[PDB]
Amino acid sequence: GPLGSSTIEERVKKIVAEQLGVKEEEVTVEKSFVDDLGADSLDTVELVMALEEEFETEIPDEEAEKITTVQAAIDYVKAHQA
Repeated sequence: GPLGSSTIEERVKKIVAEQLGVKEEEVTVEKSFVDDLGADSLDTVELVMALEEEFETEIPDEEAEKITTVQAAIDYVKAHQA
């Protein structure tokens, strides 16, 4: 966002864009990491870790299995903040 302001949504979308090597603009909330954004097994392992670091949160491996979309990653991060 302007002058370094950024929402949880924008921060998830930037981390996903960086990790999966796609335009921030192709990272919409409806997107599947695997089916839409071409994440392989290693991409997903590293993406979990990049989200954990950005948001200073622990995503347990079995929660991480269910986070199949950009929307789920936003809702998980928002829930472990509020």
